[PDB]
Amino acid sequence: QCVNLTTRTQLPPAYTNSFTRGVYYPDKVFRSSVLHSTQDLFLPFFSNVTWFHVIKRFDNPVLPFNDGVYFASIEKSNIIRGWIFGTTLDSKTQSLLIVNNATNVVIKVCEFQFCNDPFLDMESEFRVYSSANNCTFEYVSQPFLNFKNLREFVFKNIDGYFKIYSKHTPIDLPQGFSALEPLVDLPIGINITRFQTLLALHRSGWTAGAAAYYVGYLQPRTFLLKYNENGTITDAVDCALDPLSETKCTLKSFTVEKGIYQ
Amino acid sequence: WFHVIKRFDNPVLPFNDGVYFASIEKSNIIRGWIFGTTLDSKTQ
Amino acid sequence: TSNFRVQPTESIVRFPNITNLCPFDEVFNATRFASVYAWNRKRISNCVADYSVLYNLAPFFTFKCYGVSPTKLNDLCFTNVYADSFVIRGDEVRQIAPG
Amino acid sequence: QTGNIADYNYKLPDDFTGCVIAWNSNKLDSKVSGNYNYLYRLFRKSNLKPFERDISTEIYQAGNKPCNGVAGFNCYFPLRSYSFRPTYGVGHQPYRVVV
Amino acid sequence: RSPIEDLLFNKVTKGLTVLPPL
Amino acid sequence: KQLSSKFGAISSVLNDIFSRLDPPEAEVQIDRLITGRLQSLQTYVTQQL
Amino acid sequence: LSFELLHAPATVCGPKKSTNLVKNKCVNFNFNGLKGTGVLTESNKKFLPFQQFGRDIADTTDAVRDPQTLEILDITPCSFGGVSVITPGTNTSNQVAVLY
Ligand SMILES: *[C@@H]1O[C@H](CO)[C@@H](O)[C@H](O)[C@H]1NC(C)=O
Ligand SMILES: *[C@@H]1O[C@H](CO)[C@@H](O)[C@H](O)[C@H]1NC(C)=O
Ligand SMILES: *[C@@H]1O[C@H](CO)[C@@H](O)[C@H](O)[C@H]1NC(C)=O
Ligand SMILES: *[C@@H]1O[C@H](CO)[C@@H](O)[C@H](O)[C@H]1NC(C)=O
Ligand SMILES: *[C@@H]1O[C@H](CO)[C@@H](O)[C@H](O)[C@H]1NC(C)=O
Ligand SMILES: *[C@@H]1O[C@H](CO)[C@@H](O)[C@H](O)[C@H]1NC(C)=O
Ligand SMILES: *[C@@H]1O[C@H](CO)[C@@H](O)[C@H](O)[C@H]1NC(C)=O
Ligand SMILES: *[C@@H]1O[C@H](CO)[C@@H](O)[C@H](O)[C@H]1NC(C)=O
Repeated sequence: QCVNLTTRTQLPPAYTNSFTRGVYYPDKVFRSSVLHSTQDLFLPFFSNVTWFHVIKRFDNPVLPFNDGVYFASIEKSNIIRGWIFGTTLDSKTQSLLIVNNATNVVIKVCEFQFCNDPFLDMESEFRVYSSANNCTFEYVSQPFLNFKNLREFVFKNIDGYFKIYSKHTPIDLPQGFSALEPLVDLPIGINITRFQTLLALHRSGWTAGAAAYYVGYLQPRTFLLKYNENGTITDAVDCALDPLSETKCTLKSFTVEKGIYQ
Repeated sequence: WFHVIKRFDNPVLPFNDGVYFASIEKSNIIRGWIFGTTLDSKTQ
Repeated sequence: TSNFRVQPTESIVRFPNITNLCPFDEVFNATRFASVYAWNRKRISNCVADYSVLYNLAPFFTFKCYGVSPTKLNDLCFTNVYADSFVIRGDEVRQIAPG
Repeated sequence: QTGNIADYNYKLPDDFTGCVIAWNSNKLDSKVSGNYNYLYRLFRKSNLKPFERDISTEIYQAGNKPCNGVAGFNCYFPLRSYSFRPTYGVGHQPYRVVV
Repeated sequence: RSPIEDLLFNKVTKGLTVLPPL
Repeated sequence: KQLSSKFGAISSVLNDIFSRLDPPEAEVQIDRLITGRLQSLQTYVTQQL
Repeated sequence: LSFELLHAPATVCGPKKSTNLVKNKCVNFNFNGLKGTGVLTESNKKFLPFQQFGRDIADTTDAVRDPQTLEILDITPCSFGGVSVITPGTNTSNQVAVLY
């Protein structure tokens, strides 16, 4: 059940920067007071990130599904609801659907029939898909959810395994660094090409509160990981940003002495 | 050590590994040995 | 001349905590089964089979398995299990056999 | 190797030296009603050592109930007959293997 | 130890093992 | 740190290779691993000398 | 009841995860594929819930958490090392002493 909406305004997307954001744990391997380097998908430091604003602003665009993705959102009053993953968003192929209402989170993958503008509506209406024919996997869990709260999500599809990593850090992108603990792993193994997002609508014609989210793409470039005495990530250094950090990667240390180095 | 004289020492011992048999034998008394898992017709 | 090292004795780590991912009582504890001709089909996938609950009934009949010995059903890892349940009179219980 | 015969019937050590020689015996060794003269074992208490022939006719016991030389509850016959027939495929075709 | 040697000592900070010197 | 090198093998761990790979080739893989470790040890001994 | 033999990716495996646990002894554990020998010792270091097994500077499993229990155990190797023998000349005497 989907209807056409003509209340959306046309505005170009905003662009901001990703100073010290987009670093998670490479694996479930515990480390203490050691300097380790790993090769995997990660968000480049000081890299471009796309910004969107939703207030009457409606931003539900279409974005690709590159090997690494980064999702950050400055979220208040839990306007966000979930995400949509798939290839063509129809019944011809399997699609991944994420919803999380006020009581629980439902992780479902199926050949759902998605319209051109998915939306969600306390909450008393559920109009996302239309049909579900070929699927046998369902998952439920405890719900994950002035500005006061922040959300950071990354999705990885390696060896048919879908990984969702979440971290909440209550306090433009704020300046600082924080860890990104993994949340849940699911062995879906599907083909995903274009992904969407879900936004809740408040009825009082619909009105939504002020919100904004960031979308980015990770890169397989080599990084540096520092593990403190508490096992959390404190600082990270790119090996291909500037020559000083390149030599930090080569010398495997966060400081360099006075001398000549190649 | 087993001594035979009126002593008749013919015990049955398990074969877990290889065994070493030494005999201070005179006039060819010892003739042979019997090896088997259970010493019956159910086994070889 | 050499080195000193003690050797391990046992190899035990944890226990099979793994819970059942799919119900199994619907194929043998049902109130009424389907007919012999319109026998229903049950699909078993992405789950784990707990075959240690095999002893439940005193009048339990022998296995008489064909092609798979019941000794080695545990270390096997299958990908699809088919359940076909229908009622047979007691005087043709040996009719289910090849040939 | 690991299998029904490679574990309980015939084992080959890693330092074994020789040849394996095989032929199709479906013309001679097969029978229209089935050749039951050749039999194979499927139930053993432990893995059989290489170059060892097992000739025990004892009933394999799985539970705590003594089999008393006959099959029954948790008791199965280790010996099983072959299905050598000339009208079937490769799986039922007997092969003369000389080691 | 004389304080010079003390300062010199203070200024210096799986099968494999380190044999203590004689 | 040179102990955790693949040295042309599937993994740097020995027991998973032993319990997963067919011994016939697993012997070749473990031989390559131990001879690479021997080469690294010989290089270390030469540098120490 | 009928099954399929190697016609699809495997889904229903049987339970092969040993019987019990061992404390204060160096025995060969198999933590879901990885094999190692060491003594399970309690750790005062706090462990994040997502972490499963630790890693030292030697890139080996020195810490681990239970796959079911929330408790965390450290892998410490038991007594090991070389042994040396001290002795005088064989022409003088034959008394020897052990040294670790
Ligand atoms: C980010 O990309 C936009 C266009 O995609 C570009 O205008 C902007 O200069 C870029 N910013 C940086 C820091 O690269
Ligand atoms: C949340 O969604 C689940 C979907 O399984 C539903 O069962 C539940 O009733 C919903 N709760 C509310 C408050 O809408
Ligand atoms: C998917 O569902 C449709 C139902 O409309 C069915 O016709 C089709 O065969 C199904 N495909 C698969 C691969 O299960
Ligand atoms: C995904 O698509 C690619 C190319 O179309 C194909 O090779 C691959 O098999 C697909 N994945 C699955 C799980 O079918
Ligand atoms: C590590 O955690 C302890 C709490 O146990 C805290 O006191 C200390 O400041 C932390 N260290 C860092 C570098 O955050
Ligand atoms: C099935 O029924 C029997 C007897 O009616 C009962 O003992 C048993 O607990 C039931 N459930 C299972 C899983 O066997
Ligand atoms: C040999 O016999 C002993 C007991 O006599 C038994 O424990 C063992 O399993 C047997 N060996 C084989 C290969 O069956
Ligand atoms: C089995 O695991 C669950 C959680 O995974 C745990 O609560 C339970 O105590 C475990 N069983 C035993 C006997 O400890």
